[PDB]
Amino acid sequence: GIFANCIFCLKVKYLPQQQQQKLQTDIKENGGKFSFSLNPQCTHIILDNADVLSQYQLNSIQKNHVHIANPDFIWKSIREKRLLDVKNYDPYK
Repeated sequence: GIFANCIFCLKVKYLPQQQQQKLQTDIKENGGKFSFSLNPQCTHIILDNADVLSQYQLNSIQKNHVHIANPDFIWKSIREKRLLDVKNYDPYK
């Protein structure tokens, strides 16, 4: 699937539960994995609008080359059946 070899840290606790679950199944059904914790194996971190990252988390992200993206990155990649340009979905741009 389009998310093969992607490991997403999910920080989307302010989304409705149905959307959180749909994010998870969209990721799993398309070859990806997710965790709720940020670690060096994460390739991506998905961040809803209301969630924030500490300086520690930002330092880890930079160190491990983690891509910061909003939920639209997942939604739109699924909709277009193609992994999109994650750089177009960076809230911390």
